[PDB]
Amino acid sequence: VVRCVRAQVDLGVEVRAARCPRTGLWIVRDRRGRLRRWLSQPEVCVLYVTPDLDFYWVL
Amino acid sequence: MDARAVAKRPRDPADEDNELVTALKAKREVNTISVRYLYHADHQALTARFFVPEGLVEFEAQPGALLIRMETGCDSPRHLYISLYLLGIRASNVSASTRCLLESVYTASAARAALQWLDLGPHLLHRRLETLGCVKTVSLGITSLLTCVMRGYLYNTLKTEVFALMIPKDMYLTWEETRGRLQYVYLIIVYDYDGPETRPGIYVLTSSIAHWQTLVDVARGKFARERCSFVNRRITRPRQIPLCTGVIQKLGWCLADDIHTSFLVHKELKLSVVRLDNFSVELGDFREFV
Amino acid sequence: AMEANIFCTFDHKLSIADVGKLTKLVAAVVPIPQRLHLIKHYQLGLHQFVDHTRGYVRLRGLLRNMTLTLMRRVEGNQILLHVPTHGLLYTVLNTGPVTWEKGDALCVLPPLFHGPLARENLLTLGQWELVLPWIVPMPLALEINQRLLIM
Amino acid sequence: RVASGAGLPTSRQTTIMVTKYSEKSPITIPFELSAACLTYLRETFEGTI
Repeated sequence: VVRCVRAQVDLGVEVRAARCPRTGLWIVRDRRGRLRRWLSQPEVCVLYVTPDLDFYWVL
Repeated sequence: MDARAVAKRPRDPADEDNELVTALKAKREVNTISVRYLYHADHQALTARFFVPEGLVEFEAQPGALLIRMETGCDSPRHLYISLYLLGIRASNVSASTRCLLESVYTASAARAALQWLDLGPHLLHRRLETLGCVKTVSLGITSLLTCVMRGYLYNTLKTEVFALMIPKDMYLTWEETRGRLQYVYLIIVYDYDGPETRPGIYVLTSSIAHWQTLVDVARGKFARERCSFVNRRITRPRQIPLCTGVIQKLGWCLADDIHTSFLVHKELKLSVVRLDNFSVELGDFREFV
Repeated sequence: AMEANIFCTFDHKLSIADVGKLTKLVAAVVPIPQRLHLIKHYQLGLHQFVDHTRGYVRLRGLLRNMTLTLMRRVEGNQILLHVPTHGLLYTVLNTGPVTWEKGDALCVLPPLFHGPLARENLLTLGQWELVLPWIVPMPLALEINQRLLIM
Repeated sequence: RVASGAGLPTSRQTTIMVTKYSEKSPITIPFELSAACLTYLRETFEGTI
């Protein structure tokens, strides 16, 4: 999780991932179960990596 | 015709003897058959009797459970009499832990055949299924001979004790925080028109609403996501024919105070249920709503 | 101890063969335009509504509001009819062309087979021909309605 | 039992109890009566022959 307005990146993010029933898009959540809400913040950016070593980079 | 006979009081049926009693008394014989009190004479609950194979009658030995006939285009075994729990196996509404629970009891050659016949054809379930009511007595033979009721209360013979209606917790559904003095119980099969699965949701609605428009308004209000999925499948997939996103029919009416949580046991397997003690069946056809 | 019934009479003469034909239809459905008590035979069934120009749809529209009844017994004096009521069971003949099964939802339909036939030769008087409506399972009735509309 | 000889493992005084159950097999017969004999069993009209 790279945060540009504070110039702080993040290295270790554990995140749960799932698919929506209505559409094939992804939904990310906390390892407790809380919905991850950083995607609304425009200044931040994120990189996701999967256990089968796929790769996403989401602005 | 006479004013004595017209203003005569109506005859008590329990005071007058049977036709067989006066028939034996006229010619004045005696038979070893006791005949002076016919059983089931004061039975308003019109019942029916159904043969069904052994593979479907588990979780049915306890009295009180729904019974649904299906149609199948194969000729000889064409109509299976499926219980409600085997129907709930197929449904996407039920929790997966309880699903793996009650699938583990229904391991039979007839049950899996009914499960294949459920999802094999192109028809949806509401055009395929047809209720019969609730069951009161079992036969537990090599083939089972159940006794279901069409209309009326659920009771043992001689009316010694009333029979309750059982429903699993996941199919149970209320839409109000408090209940009225009377409440009807319905059946809801709502269709998720999703791409990967078309497995429906099975529900019962213990609601105090009798009018169909004031029922279907709350039905649309609670199931707006399903109609949105319907119209999303309408706009995304052209030249498909979706219909009846939910269906609704009347099953009966309860006392609104005996509704409580109990459990069914079949082969030491607990299955928690909502139980309705003093309940009378009242069937109706499958109305629908989109 | 009698029951509330409908006493229908016949103004034509009746043969013993026609009485034996009529006693085959004991548990048969008969529509009646208004539930009177002493009705003639001219309002049993649908021969009042047989028309050359009219069709199936007006027969269905009339049959939606007809008073359906059942026969009880046939006599040389008169004929007994029984009005049913909701929430009671009755024996009913399968005069329709399709066999039934248990628990099937049934409904009443106007007869597709019309006029003179080898099956419509029931109680046929001079100006009168007793016709009976069909008792069909519900999805076949829906199929017949859809197919007749699209035809 | 029976008393044993020398150097042999003898018997011990034992009892045995055993139950036995009843088995039910109900039998039934249906028989029909028409509506005609029902409406003619306790009903007379005009007193005719």
